[PDB]
Amino acid sequence: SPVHWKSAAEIVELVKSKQISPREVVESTIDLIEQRDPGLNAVVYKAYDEAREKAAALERRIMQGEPVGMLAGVPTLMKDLFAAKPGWPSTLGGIRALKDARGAAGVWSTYPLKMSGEDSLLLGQTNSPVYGFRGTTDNTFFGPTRNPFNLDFNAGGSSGGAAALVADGIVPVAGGTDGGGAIRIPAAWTNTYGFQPSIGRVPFKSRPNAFHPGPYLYEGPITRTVRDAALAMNVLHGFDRRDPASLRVKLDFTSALAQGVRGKKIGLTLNYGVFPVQQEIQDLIGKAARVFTELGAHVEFVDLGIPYSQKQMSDAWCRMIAIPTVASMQALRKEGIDLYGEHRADIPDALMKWIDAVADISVQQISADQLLRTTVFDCMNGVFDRFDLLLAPTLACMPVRNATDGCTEGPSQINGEEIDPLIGWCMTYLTNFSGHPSASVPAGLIDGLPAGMLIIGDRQADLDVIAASAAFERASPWSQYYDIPAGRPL
Ligand SMILES: CC(=O)Nc1ccc(O)cc1
Repeated sequence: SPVHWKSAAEIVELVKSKQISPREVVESTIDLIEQRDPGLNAVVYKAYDEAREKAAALERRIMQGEPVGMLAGVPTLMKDLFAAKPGWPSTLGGIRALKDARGAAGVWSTYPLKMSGEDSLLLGQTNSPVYGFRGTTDNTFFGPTRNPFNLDFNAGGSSGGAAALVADGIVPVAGGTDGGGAIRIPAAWTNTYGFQPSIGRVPFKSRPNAFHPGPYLYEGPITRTVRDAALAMNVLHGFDRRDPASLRVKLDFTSALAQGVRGKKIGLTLNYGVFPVQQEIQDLIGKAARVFTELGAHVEFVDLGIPYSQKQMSDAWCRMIAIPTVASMQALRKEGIDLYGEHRADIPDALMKWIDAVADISVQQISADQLLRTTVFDCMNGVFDRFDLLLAPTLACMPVRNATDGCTEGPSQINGEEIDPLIGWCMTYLTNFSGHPSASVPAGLIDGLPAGMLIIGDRQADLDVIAASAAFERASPWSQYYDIPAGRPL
């Protein structure tokens, strides 16, 4: 294959130097998807002819010396969760009742708009759980997205299809969305790099309600290299007056790749003082943290002092996400797609529990959750009063086995403590409360399966996160572990 395992940086140079046509990039990527995706079950929509059309036009511009974009010829896919691209489907993570829906003219999600704007080629959409409402990827319409490191296990979620394609070498970058960790969760379970930007760094369009009570929502890349993530972030970030959090700031993310971390003060936590975390993960992260000490950074353990239990916090997150989920379900029912009645089977019971719970949620309850959120925000800020960076495990547990009922979920206990199987073990959701940028960096393998370390920066310190990530990547590479999916039976 001319493109299998090639980086985005490599493909851009192959295309711009005219070593390979955009046409061949598309046909070769299609070959890989048809050959390798049957096992992964990561792709839920194929836009092959559209990509072929775009490649023909890109090829003409290249041969004629007309202007081309920063990501010219890079193949990618977007996530099927609140997906908006004209003419494309949007099933909200495998809701069968929505299978015939198609995007209206002029309405775009950020990832497909901006990536295609710089001449990346969109080949289709990737699998997500229903309404993104769990840290695994499975649903009863498309099924589970499986882990390239072991297909008996789940890829993670909700951006599981995105991470699976990237970890299997099929595309160098894929788009994720993140409301409780969905860029970072599947990255951790698949040995890939998931970058969740500062709130307001990448435009997020929430309509009809831009002022909803949900957590911070992000769009961001999943890649195999930090450089590819920096390139994608150069495209994705930027001012958009229609996002009420948007930052009117221009950055060069590639400028941070060679910065290093010498002299940086780094805080370390193994469980944020409140989560049950599998011991093997704690040990791996303790080792990973010491990589920064060899690089000239000063690392020490920190206590965030979070006064809430992890169950209180996951319950609050579920209610926060459920309110806009309910708004969507009510809107759909008004347009003739009734997920409460006729198509109730399309909604997982675990989700409907929260849908029912917030149907007439009181202002007192809304307020209590906002107070919790504020407390977590301030606990995070307390760290960045004194430290440059915070390190933690991305997740409290290793990948789970796929179920056969379309409802793969996480564990309901870790170390004998009860934990919410949908999101409780996804410690990532703290930054959806707080707004800080963070990235999941591959920390190694435990019994042949990947585990991630989360690097968190100060508010708007995206470049610090990139700098630390690239430094770690150099000193503690993870690319060798791709030998496992590269050699898997097809
Ligand atoms: C795990 C997670 O982030 N889920 C999720 C992602 C996007 C969204 O809009 C709602 C929920």
